Amino acid sequence: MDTVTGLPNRQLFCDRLLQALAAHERDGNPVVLLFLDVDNFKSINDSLGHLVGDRLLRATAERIRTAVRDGDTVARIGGDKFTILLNGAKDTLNGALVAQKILDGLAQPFVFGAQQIVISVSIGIAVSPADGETMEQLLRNADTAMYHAKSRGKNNYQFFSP
Repeated sequence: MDTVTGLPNRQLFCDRLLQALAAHERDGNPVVLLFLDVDNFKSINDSLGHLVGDRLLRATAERIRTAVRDGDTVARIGGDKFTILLNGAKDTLNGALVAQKILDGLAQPFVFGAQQIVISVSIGIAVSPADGETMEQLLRNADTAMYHAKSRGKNNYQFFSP
């Protein structure tokens, strides 16, 4: 597992995603991938030090889990990004309602001692199969949507556009 966050390894996430894509390919309960970026993490980690930085990453990972559904998988990547697998997103409007719940949870302050921390977040979303069939295509597409979102603002989300 990821020592910093306690989240599943990249390998386990990978295994989880492959299985979900095999199990859910119906338009009514598709696999949806969210790629989350803690936009201002570097400045925080630099200013406050890695001790606080790691604590923040772990608190962010847990809040993300509280906002997804039991059965979904969350894993860290690239230091300050998180790949979120929605294992059958029926009734979530292709993950949009999950992305909104995450943003609501992450908009709350992270208090470390007397230091209030507010992170800025950007989420890219990719829906199978329209946004990719393979896990690599889905992830890369959610990643692209993420950076697009980040370029246009903060505390936002957007779906990949073919």
